[PDB]
Amino acid sequence: TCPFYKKIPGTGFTVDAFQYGVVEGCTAYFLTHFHSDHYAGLSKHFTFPVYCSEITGNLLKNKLHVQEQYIHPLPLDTECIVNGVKVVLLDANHCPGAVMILFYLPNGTVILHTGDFRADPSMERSLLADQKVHMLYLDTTYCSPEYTFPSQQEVIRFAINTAFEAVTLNPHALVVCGTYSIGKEKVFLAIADVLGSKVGMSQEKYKTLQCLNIPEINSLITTDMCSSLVHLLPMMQINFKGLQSHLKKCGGKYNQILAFRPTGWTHSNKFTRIADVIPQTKGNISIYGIPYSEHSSYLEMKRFVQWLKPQKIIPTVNVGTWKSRSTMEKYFREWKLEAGY
Ligand code: NI
Repeated sequence: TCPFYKKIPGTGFTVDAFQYGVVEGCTAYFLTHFHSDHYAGLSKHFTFPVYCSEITGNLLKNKLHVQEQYIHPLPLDTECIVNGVKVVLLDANHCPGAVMILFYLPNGTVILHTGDFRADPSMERSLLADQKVHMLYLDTTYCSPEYTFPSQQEVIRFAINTAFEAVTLNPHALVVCGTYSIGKEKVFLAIADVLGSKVGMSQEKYKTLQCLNIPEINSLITTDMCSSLVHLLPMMQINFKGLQSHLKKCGGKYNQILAFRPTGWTHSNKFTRIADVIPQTKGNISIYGIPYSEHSSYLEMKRFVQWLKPQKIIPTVNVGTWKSRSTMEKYFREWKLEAGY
């Protein structure tokens, strides 16, 4: 059955709750972003109102064939009324189209649901600054102090310099980037830009990218793999066997692959600096695991919550084990005592 942390009290609303059948007494289903653990259950047969961003609405219409009449896109940073309740969508700094949702309950309670987010100080200057939040439904994916990672900017710098050096030393090297969902587009777009290439990809992936309102996208992407030296492949194919195979398919146009796997976190972060990352190499194939995250680090998440000062926190991630739940609760208490709320 639908867990309590997907229900918004004092409303008929649920968040990211599409895999439970008909939720009893739900009058509107909100979708924070187009990732499969969150949309799981939607299709052309869904007949209840879905509230989301424009971008997420483009993906629902074109990738899952949800019918237009049940898609209710909302503009960002705008007070809107949904079944008699004021709501605002804010940018979550996650993947394209991902939002946080502010609910203003008729009784005066104010609820923020972060969906998935990467907290940023820029959030401290949105419509969040304007009123108090009583309950926070928090993306706790990396809510433990071992999770440190670099900025997105530092990671992209590393990738661009790496790719540019390699191809300039060997103009017959191919660059490959892995993907399994939307998000992380900067990785492959930034590399293609420095190399003067388009990114080549499957028709299905090109279709997905065309739903995202990215400026000048027709100029950065293509389905002609032959004309491209940056190729996008499914994440599963980013291994020595899948890459050797791919290289065969290029018909002696290339003699070396440099591949990138943008992971969330990996334990080399506790020790290693971004400056100090090295690939795994086999023959003429090298694979770089880079820590490009679209979720908050522990320190980013802590700063956000200590700024917001919510009266109650409801975690939405890592809730399935008692040891996880109890450890998170302990962090929340520390943060509250250190900050004085
Ligand atoms: Ni996500």
